[PDB]
Amino acid sequence: STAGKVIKCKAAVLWEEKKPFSIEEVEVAPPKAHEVRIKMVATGICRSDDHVVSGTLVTPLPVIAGHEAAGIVESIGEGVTTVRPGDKVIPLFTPQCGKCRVCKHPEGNFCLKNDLSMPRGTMQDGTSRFTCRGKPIHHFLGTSTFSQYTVVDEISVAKIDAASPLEKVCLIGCGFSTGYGSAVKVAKVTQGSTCAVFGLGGVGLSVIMGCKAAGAARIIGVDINKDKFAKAKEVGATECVNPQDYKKPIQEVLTEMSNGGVDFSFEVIGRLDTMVTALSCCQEAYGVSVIVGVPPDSQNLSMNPMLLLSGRTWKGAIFGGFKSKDSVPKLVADFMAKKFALDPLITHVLPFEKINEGFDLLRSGESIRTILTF
Amino acid sequence: STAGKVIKCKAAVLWEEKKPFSIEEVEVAPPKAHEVRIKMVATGICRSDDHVVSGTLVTPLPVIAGHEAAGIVESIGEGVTTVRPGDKVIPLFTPQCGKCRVCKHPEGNFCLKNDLSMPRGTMQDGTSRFTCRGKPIHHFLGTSTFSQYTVVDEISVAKIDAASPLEKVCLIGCGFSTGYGSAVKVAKVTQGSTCAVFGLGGVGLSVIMGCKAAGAARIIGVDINKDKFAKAKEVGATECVNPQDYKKPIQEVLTEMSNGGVDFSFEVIGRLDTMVTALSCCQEAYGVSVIVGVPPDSQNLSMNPMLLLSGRTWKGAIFGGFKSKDSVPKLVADFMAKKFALDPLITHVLPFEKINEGFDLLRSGESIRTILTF
Ligand SMILES: NC(=O)C1=CN([C@@H]2O[C@H](COP(=O)(O)OP(=O)(O)OC[C@H]3O[C@@H](n4cnc5c(N)ncnc54)[C@H](O)[C@@H]3O)[C@@H](O)[C@H]2O)C=CC1
Ligand SMILES: NC(=O)C1=CN([C@@H]2O[C@H](COP(=O)(O)OP(=O)(O)OC[C@H]3O[C@@H](n4cnc5c(N)ncnc54)[C@H](O)[C@@H]3O)[C@@H](O)[C@H]2O)C=CC1
Ligand SMILES: Cc1ccc(CO)cc1
Ligand SMILES: Cc1ccc(CO)cc1
Ligand SMILES: [Zn+2]
Ligand SMILES: [Zn+2]
Ligand SMILES: [Zn+2]
Ligand SMILES: [Zn+2]
Repeated sequence: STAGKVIKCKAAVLWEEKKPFSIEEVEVAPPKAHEVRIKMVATGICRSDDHVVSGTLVTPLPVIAGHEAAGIVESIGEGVTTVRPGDKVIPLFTPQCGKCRVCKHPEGNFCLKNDLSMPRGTMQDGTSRFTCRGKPIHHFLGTSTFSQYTVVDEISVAKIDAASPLEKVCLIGCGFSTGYGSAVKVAKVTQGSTCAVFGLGGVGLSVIMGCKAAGAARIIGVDINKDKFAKAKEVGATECVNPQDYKKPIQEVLTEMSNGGVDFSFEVIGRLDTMVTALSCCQEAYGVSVIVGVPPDSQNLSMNPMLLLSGRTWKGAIFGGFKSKDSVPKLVADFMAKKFALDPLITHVLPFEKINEGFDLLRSGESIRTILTF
Repeated sequence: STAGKVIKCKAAVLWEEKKPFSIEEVEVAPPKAHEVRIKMVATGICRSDDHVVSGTLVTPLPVIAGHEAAGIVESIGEGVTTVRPGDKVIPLFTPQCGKCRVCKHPEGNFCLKNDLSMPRGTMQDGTSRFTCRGKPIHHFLGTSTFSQYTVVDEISVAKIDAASPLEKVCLIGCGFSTGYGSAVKVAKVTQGSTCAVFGLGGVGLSVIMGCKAAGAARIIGVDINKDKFAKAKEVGATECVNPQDYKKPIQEVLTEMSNGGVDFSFEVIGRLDTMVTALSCCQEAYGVSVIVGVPPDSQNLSMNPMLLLSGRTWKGAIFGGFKSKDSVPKLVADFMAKKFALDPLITHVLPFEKINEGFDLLRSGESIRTILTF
């Protein structure tokens, strides 16, 4: 009944940095060729959405943010082949065009059609499908999931299991798949190893889950907020350390605890200092350190390259290293088969209209993931 | 006949930074338990020896430098089981104790008994075997090969093929093995890949040899000294570029030449700027960059961690990642079986007492490796 029509709906518009979202009426254009219009069912609040509000992550404003979500296809544009109206879908903040040199590489997942390197905040055709107060509103990572309806390019959506519980599997759209893959795919954590995970929010907890699945013997969670430790242990942390409790720098503490450095370290915060600390705490000859945290816009870190010359490996990754459109349906199939759990990441559930309370819960330290329901 | 006796011989002593080597009469103590005294046959001049003169590489002075060598065991201390008098041997500037967590790890080669991380310039027991007019002279990297005789710890020497030509296989003690391993073991260059090699000295030429052996399709050599290009192309470079020829940064030139970044890059100079340039020029989703060059003492580089979050891998290694005592004999056996060539690296052969002429040749840019012969 809305097919081929402009939809008027509620969305959370960010007009300026460091301001609350404005819940207001937007107009959502119908999909053009190779585009898909999705009725949102559930969206998580990721720290990367908050980085947009803070200006730590730069993307054009005004914007509809939100990138961790699940919904049901309302309609398809001409030429769409991979989803149909009524399908359950997760939007892909990292697309999979299937055509570019990265998509064709066996170990690449950062498709060259992404809007993350040089954000334009548009559809692939350089235009917006959102109007508010008669003005065009930017898209966010090709997703924009803080709206009752969104329009995505076909390369930025995956069809999932028709019986999927969308109020859980939204997390497969970002935080779970990012942390889990950071361990199983990017670091390739080995059986019997010692891991260190810096940051025990939803992504860091998912890194722990992946380290445990990979059979790590020791998983040391590190967080300045000791209220994060109990859940970190529930999902597999063998020990938790608060840097604030020690006189020595934490890389020194972790190097001692692991009898000369950890096998695998993960930076899951987004601070330059912890990126260098996490590198430093992995064993100097054969340690691996993964950057998962999104750093503050345009800022460089400083480091001593003797950290690498001894033998360390340093790497980072988007979305866990997963090829998004191949991986997300498989991840949902595994979730349905109970190969991993998402409920440990969900601490709060709120209606969409309470999005600003959801951001307050994240900022205060109280939540892991809040799931917003439409 | 000299077993158990002090040996009076000539060595090249570095008394002061930025001064010529001084040929001195030194006394070489007989080897103590688990020590081996070696008569030198040939030693290469590596840019790392020059980094001691320049103060780039800090080690206690006065010192007998030299680390890339081959010779014949003159005598063994109590308990030595791995070499006998008369054996051909290569000193190992990276030891292999076989007992530390690194030596037991399948990948690691930076044995914890090394004198590279915080140089002391001694034997394992904390003393020196060298005196000059009553004054103790420091060891360098547990090798000290700029001497007619040296004493090394048993963990810092490998027995090699009795038939091997010492005037060639001395390069297995450092520059050949470093560059070749960096490519074949550390980076794991793949068939049909595009590689970029920064620095076309003996170590960079050995990285090109390794890239070619691994079946790279394109090997781009980068050097500010265009006299290095002919020999780079002889050992497998498909193209050479001089950053001084271009009115834009070489990382942009190489990204354009490689249609959006190279598979594998190697920094084989020892400059912080080229370390970052080399990382940048590898493809942002799946590229790998290896630091080989020794950085200037205590200096940090600056870099944008978004270079790694996209998917790059950054690593470094000592001695090409080879477990020294295991690998050296097998590299020499491979040379004897014509699996690789060393003559392309050797531009000059001088007697030992002409060491300062050999360093002048390196500094002028004329030579790749000068071999000093005894
Ligand atoms: N690479 C990617 O594809 C993805 C990256 N990210 C990023 O991952 C990071 C984590 O995201 P969430 O888990 O949602 O965030 P979060 O804010 O829930 O978790 C971060 C944790 O770090 C802790 N923390 C803050 N400063 C600390 C310090 N100095 N030392 C130790 N712990 C510290 C906090 O107390 C918090 O528990 C963020 O930077 C986010 O932007 C999120 C998902 C995808
Ligand atoms: N990681 C390890 O185990 C080892 C490290 N090293 C290091 O590897 C490096 C190379 O050693 P060699 O091959 O013996 O030295 P080399 O001096 O023969 O070769 C270096 C080359 O870099 C080029 N160069 C200098 N500045 C440049 C610039 N700005 N841009 C591009 N090219 C530049 C020079 O013209 C020269 O050909 C040194 O830093 C040495 O200390 C050497 C062997 C062991
Ligand atoms: C660079 C970057 C931006 C946003 C996200 C989504 O969490 C990931 C990575
Ligand atoms: C750090 C370092 C010092 C010396 C050598 C020998 O070429 C390699 C690496
Ligand atoms: Zn693609
Ligand atoms: Zn996210
Ligand atoms: Zn060397
Ligand atoms: Zn060892």
